[PDB]
Amino acid sequence: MEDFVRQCFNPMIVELAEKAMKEYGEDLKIETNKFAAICTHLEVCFMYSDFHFINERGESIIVESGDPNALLKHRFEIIEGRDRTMAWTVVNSICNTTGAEKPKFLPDLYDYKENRFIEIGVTRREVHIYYLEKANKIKSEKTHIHIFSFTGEEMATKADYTLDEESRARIKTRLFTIRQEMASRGLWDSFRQSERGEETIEERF
Amino acid sequence: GDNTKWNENQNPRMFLAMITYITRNQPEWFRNVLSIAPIMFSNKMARLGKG
Amino acid sequence: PVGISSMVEAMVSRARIDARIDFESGRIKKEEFAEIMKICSTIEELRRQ
Amino acid sequence: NGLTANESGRLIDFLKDVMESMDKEEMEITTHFQ
Amino acid sequence: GPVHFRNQVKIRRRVDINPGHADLSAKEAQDVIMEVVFPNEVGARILTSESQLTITKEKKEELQDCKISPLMVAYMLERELVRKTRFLPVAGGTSSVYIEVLHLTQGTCWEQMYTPGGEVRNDDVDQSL
Repeated sequence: MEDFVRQCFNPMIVELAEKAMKEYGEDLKIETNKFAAICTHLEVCFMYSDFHFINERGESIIVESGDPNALLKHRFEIIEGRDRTMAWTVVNSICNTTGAEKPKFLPDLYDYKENRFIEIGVTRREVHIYYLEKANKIKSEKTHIHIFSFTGEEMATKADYTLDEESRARIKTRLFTIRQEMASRGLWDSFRQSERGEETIEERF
Repeated sequence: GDNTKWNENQNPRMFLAMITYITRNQPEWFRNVLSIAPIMFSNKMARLGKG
Repeated sequence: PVGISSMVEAMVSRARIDARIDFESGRIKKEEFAEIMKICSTIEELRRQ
Repeated sequence: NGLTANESGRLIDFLKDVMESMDKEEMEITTHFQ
Repeated sequence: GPVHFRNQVKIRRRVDINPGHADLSAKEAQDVIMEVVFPNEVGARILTSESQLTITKEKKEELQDCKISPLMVAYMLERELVRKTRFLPVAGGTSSVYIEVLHLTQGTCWEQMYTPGGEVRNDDVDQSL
């Protein structure tokens, strides 16, 4: 599986994936499905964030590629793929600037129009059980939730969707491509089996 | 009282035995990490000195 | 300090966040924010090379 | 030498690297001269 | 007041050395110190307790522009807020203000009557009563 996940994803995402998995002392060889899960999470967050910039107002204007100008402002500061210390220092900076609320668990991004955090998730199991798991995990929450599925159906709170439908279609295309190359590789089910194992990692000395 | 040649007679193999007894019914990784030090002391070498 | 991020990566990212938050509400106006972001991009490029 | 788990800043990873250095067929040190 | 020459039954006992401790442990009070001095580098630690929250607001005002060193300001709040205990041979006393002068109030054969300057809390006084 390592060969495929090293080939398809660009080096920035696989780099951040070893970065994040190593942060906790997990071994890429004894735990291999986790590396692919992390790579998919990183890629989907980056895709959800990229191709979005802000104007003087809100209602993000979309571009094929960013234009060279003073509009350097980016719509989403990607908290994911960051060190824990810097992740919580960016979170604290945001909370001290906008006076927002401090979450109990690490969010994944922050949006300024609705002025709050967002927690993207990716799951093998279909939506309406992982969603309620994440919801009853993140208690007393304002962070919007936006979970995807490899099949192609998503869900969220307040039926709220924070961006265009073409970007969602792009995410869904990427996930279906991955899924129906897994079907060819036979890896898919291997990933499926270990979701429960994902919750926690056991020390191995 | 006092003990003559206290350190000379304190074998690291009995420290390994004591560590193995103390760490009974525990995750094997913890037993190994705590056992490693007596293992290194049992095979330890001493530099002779300046000359 | 604790973390796993390299010296230059942490320093440049922290400075980037500081420039962003200062531009949104602080002393930094567009000129200094742009200069800081450009210099940080130069640092990142020099790091990768 | 390639034992970089100790960059995790955890004592147990530094001990894993110390233990994994012994199963290497060649260490690489550096010595000063003048 | 008068020195009373008498046998001192100095009973070794754990006694609080610090006299301004806000009843917060070293780890417990390092997070209030950080929230006061270093508000962006606190991490995930949310200061639930109300006592810590009042301490933060009150202490922030005093140190608005201090230009000595933020490390020294942090060690300051460590001294004021961090609790500290030490086994010491104590006879009588047992108070925060009466243990800092234990070299002056207590000896081997002599007692020295003494009354610190600070306005004493009435809880200690009624306990003694």
